[PDB]
Amino acid sequence: MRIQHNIAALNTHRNLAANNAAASKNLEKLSSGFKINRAGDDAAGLAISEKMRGQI
Amino acid sequence: MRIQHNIAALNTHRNLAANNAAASKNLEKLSSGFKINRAGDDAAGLAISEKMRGQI
Amino acid sequence: GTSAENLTAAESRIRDTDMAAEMMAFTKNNILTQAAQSMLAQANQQPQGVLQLLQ
Amino acid sequence: GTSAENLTAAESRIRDTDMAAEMMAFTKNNILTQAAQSMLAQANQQPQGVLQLLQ
Amino acid sequence: SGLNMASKNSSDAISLIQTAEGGLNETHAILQRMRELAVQSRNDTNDEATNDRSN
Repeated sequence: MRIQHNIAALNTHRNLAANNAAASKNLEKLSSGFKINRAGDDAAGLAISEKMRGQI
Repeated sequence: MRIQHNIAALNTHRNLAANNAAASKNLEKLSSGFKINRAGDDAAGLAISEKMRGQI
Repeated sequence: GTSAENLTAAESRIRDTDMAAEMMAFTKNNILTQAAQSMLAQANQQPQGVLQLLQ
Repeated sequence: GTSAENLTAAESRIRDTDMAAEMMAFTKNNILTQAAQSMLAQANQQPQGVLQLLQ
Repeated sequence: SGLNMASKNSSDAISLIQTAEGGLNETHAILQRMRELAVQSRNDTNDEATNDRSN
């Protein structure tokens, strides 16, 4: 309730970690120049891109 | 997680090195005036070019 | 993460103590202790009827 | 290069520490240390019943 | 404690999966290169005699 646990700081830490992760993802997308670097980014579209690259 | 390692900068460094290498290859191709300066560029086509030069 | 934070809040509210309430209670109990000390010091002096006997 | 970056991320998450959480814990422990110091300073003064004896 | 350790374990699993995906990206790349090589080999300009396709 008072000392042993400070829940506001925990919530703030969570949100801070999430924001840092999102900024890191954006940095990856900007440095790479591609919007899809992993399949977790977009599954339907990775396959399409690979087939289109083969066709090109 | 926070300080000792900065993974975004590592990824950015990788991509930067790759882009520099590609630009250097393009500079080589532009200064030389030939598209195939090594056999790694194109194996089937180096031989054809050499035979055609001999025939010419 | 959400569940851990919520259960941490619950466990804190269950087991951890509020400093202000315990401070209040401790000050109250100290004041009562002092009052009882003075009262006992008086009660020990109350039975003095030696002036009945001697003079 | 890809494998080295991924394993570096993994090793960082395993062994390296988050500064914010340890800062939180350190501040908490300092506050608790101060509280215990004050409580001990009080507890040392609590046993004073010399006014029973003298007057 | 279990929830925090499970968060840690989930992050470890994410690291493993990222390793495997990074492994398969180069598979994609060299497969594209192999397809390009086959489409070039497929034409009849190339001679088996003077070792055009064996390269």
